[PDB]
Amino acid sequence: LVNGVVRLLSKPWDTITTKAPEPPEGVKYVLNETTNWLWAFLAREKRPRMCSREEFIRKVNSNAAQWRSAREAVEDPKFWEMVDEEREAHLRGECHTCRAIWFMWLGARFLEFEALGFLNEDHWLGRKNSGGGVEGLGLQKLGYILREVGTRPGGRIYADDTAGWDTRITRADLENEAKVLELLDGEHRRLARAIIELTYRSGQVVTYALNTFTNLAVQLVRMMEGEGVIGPDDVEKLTKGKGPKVRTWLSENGEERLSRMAVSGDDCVVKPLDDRFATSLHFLNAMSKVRKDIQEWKPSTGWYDWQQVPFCSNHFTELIMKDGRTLVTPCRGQDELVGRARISPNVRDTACLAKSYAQMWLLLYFHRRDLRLMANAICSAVPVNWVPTGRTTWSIHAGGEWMTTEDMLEVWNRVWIEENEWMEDKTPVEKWSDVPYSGKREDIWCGSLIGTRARATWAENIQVAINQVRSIIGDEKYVDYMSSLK
Ligand SMILES: [Ca+2]
Ligand SMILES: [Zn+2]
Ligand SMILES: [Zn+2]
Repeated sequence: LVNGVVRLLSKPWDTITTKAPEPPEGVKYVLNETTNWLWAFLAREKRPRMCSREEFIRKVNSNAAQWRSAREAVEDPKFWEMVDEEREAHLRGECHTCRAIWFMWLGARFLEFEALGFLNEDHWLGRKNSGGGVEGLGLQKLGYILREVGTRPGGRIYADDTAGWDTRITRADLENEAKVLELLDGEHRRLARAIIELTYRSGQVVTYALNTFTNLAVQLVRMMEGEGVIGPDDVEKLTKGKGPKVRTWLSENGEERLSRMAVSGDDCVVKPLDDRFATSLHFLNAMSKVRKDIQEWKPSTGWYDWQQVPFCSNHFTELIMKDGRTLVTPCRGQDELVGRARISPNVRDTACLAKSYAQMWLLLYFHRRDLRLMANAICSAVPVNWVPTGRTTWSIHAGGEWMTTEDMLEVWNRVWIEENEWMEDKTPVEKWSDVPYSGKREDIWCGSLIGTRARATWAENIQVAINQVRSIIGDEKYVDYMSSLK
């Protein structure tokens, strides 16, 4: 279905549209070392813990992306009676779950959160703990990280994708992930072991942590090869004496090297010491981590400008505000931005989903002329008192600040200035007119319709369109935000 709100307020946009082989002995050895070093590094400060039923109820109630039959199920105590029976089933080491098909699916989601949730809840893949990870950072934060990684001297910036990542995960990758168990004791260990020994037959949040983990490991190996610690001769069997060299390199260099990566699941950006990384393909290919859209043995190509590197479906740009201060903001093609908002998965939400998109754009894509205007139109056409609901966060696991009834300039201020640790001057912005746009020709390159007549005619007749949507949804309180523009 189409969102009839995002649709009607965008007239100009109407007429647009059996593998992974197990690794060889040498590759298996270096990956073992690497993943041993990396678990130890991730465990150096934090202590694993079990997550409570109270934390789960709380994580279900908040914006976690039939989200609400889960909220009803949790308040049902007969759900927890079942969870108690299956938890007991698997402190033994047995498992048979994982109208009551909904309890069984959700229960499994709790048991897994209880046993392995600490990874995400205590931010084991947050940048501070993992060096190369970015867990918990929204799109306001990521481009600043790309600009740090990009700041490190060396080669080009590489951002290669694995071709179908999830199908390239090997039993060796699974074994290295399962070393988390060694970190745990007692009841926790047994509960986690029941979870893990289920893959062998997660849980998108556990999956994300484990994907990030493994990709971090993969990138460290590729870097090791790039730097000539290992090579083509070590693939089948590691040459004598190189074992200790690999451990020494992990030990003295692992942490600096991690700070030259931004890794989010299967997505990564690496700035190596030099461009030997481009031909460093022997361990990568032997790990089954074959790059997407390029012949197996053809050197990688990277970027010079951190501002054109794609990461998490976006590139990132420096923006200079009227007061001379510089933001770093996400940007992506605008057709895909509107296209997604036009998609509906009930008039209340759709209107409430349309409003989350709008408010998302005002937070993240305010620098795009058409999205600022289109966002204010939506916010003008949807009742002020309607809470934004629905999914707008698409496969990035952090964000959601736009899911408020609070004034969006207030939240813009809190995220871009107050809570921006790359904003030295904390003086607030008082008007939307002082919140910067892209350059005009940049806006156009990323799909702006500005300068065309189809959008000329929408921009000037916008109030007619807003009024039309006010009619359909009906007799409600509406505020006019169109005067924040100009
Ligand atoms: Ca990528
Ligand atoms: Zn079970
Ligand atoms: Zn752009």
